[PDB]
Amino acid sequence: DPTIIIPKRANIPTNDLAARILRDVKVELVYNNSLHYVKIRASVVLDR
Amino acid sequence: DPTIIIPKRANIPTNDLAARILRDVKVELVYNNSLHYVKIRASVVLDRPAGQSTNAQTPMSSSAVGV
Repeated sequence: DPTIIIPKRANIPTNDLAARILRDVKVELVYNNSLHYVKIRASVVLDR
Repeated sequence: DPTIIIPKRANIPTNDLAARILRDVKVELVYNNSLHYVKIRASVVLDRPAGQSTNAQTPMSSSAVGV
């Protein structure tokens, strides 16, 4: 599942507040991979 | 407090008794003054003022060295 995290006012350095900038927001994603190759393997064993 | 002073018969000149007039009654008062002008010194803080002094003693009202 995607996740999102935001910093609270108690962590923003006073330098940013003077410049009015919010940084360090983070997001997470996972990509859906396609298929490119397939390799079968088998063995015809006979009962005894 | 307002004061009122009245003289004494022994302190009145003989001339005034003939004229039948009293003098030298004195009164004092204090007036109360209204307000006409006012001044203000506002201030504005922009971001996170620095931490204040941690002193927790009663402020001494005078310097020890005066002699």
